[PDB]
Amino acid sequence: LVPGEEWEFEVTAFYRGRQVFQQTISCPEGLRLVGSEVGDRTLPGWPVTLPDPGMSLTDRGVMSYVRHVLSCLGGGLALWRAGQWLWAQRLGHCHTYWAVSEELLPNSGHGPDGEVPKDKEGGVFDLGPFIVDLITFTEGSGRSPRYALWFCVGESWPQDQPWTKRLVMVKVVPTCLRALVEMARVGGASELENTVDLHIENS
Amino acid sequence: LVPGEEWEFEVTAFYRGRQVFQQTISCPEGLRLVGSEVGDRTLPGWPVTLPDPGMSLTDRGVMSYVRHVLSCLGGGLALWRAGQWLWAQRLGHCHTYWAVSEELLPNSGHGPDGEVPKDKEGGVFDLGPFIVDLITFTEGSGRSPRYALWFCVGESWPQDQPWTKRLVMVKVVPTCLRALVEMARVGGASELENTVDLHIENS
Amino acid sequence: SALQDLLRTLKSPSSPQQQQQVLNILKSNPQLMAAFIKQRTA
Amino acid sequence: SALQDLLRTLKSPSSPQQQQQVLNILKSNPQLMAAFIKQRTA
Repeated sequence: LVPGEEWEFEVTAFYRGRQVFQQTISCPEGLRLVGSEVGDRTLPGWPVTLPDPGMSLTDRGVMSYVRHVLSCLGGGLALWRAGQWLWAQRLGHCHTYWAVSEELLPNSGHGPDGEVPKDKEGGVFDLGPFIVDLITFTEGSGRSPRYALWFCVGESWPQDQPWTKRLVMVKVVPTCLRALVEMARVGGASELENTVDLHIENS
Repeated sequence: LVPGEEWEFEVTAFYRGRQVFQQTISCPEGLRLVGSEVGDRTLPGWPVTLPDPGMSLTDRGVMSYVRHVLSCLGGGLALWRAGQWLWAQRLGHCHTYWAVSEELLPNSGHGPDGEVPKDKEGGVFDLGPFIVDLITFTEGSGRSPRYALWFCVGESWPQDQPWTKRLVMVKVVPTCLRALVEMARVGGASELENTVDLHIENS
Repeated sequence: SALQDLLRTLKSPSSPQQQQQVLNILKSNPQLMAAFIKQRTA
Repeated sequence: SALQDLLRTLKSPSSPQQQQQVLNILKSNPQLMAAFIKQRTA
């Protein structure tokens, strides 16, 4: 637990689809998404406190349920890198489902990639397939590799309803992965589909 | 003509899902969403110039196509208020489809409400049903009234396909309507569905 | 003057234009005004 | 220097951490480095 496996993360939280928090954090111990006081620093991982919904929202009903979910985070959602994998573990009472997706839309309904385990850690991202897909993306394919981890907290994965209906959604992006894919775009790679049909008058 | 009858609009533009522009504008003549120079003020309406995609994108393919539909905007997308209605008109060569929906998501696939007419102007929002729905929202219907106008420019309205696939998406919000719904929220109205099932350990 | 009272319940910042436009909708829709008042008194 | 060349081709600003992490992935994946080199030439 000392070499070059520290990944910087951009953490963006959405209460009811609205962005209420964003921070870019690089920590060798990884992160712990929590929702309260951090007097429990007996736990490893940089504690990222999700904001009280009173700071941003006016909907009282949403405010109540978000506050309750944040309350039950306890030890929080843990995220760290070890080897070629990203590891997540649910330390509190909030069930947490995850998916590797686009940077802007967690998307549905191809379903959640899985549920973050509690009793033990679980791999939620393999760097291997990313790099393979990245290389092929640079070779003229239209498929850009996905590096954005989305987390639905305290509710089931938004499999049919819009993700904006979920009380607490969190996107985590390994900034180094983002930069790699950007280097590909600058290199000449494009995500534009050949199925693009412009609706423009020609007379 | 009476001061206060015209509406202040928050205009937010999205290239390929990414927000690239946001500006709040209030003027009696309304708005014209254009994508180029304004040396031709022969047309009424404040010209809102949509930014060149080179300022914020790196995908060359997307940048090229976005530039094309922007350049073909011509006179632009006109939007103003007259009476109890919001009126829109397509003055250029870009087919433009619209829908009234949620603030944070244009949503799919319930299809576009219609296409913005070219020869004559067309009504795209009615203050009537809004107020009626706002009142019942105040009375605890749980259903918040829509006031966000989304415009898809240059392409078919994104049904089933995610709206982030579209080259040019524009959101327009009458800020005075946003404020009204907020007044209802502060008053104690909530949009929270009674079907919310919290996935939290209870044993 | 319930006009001014309703306005002050706005958390978010607003422009003079926005305020006047909110005001005009309110003062031209009494049934909406009563709804807001009833919300505070029910 | 070849790696340093790839870093320069980055529009967005970046922390020393981010940049180092990118370099680590490059040093660990020579086939990825080749992918980028082949992209800018042929």
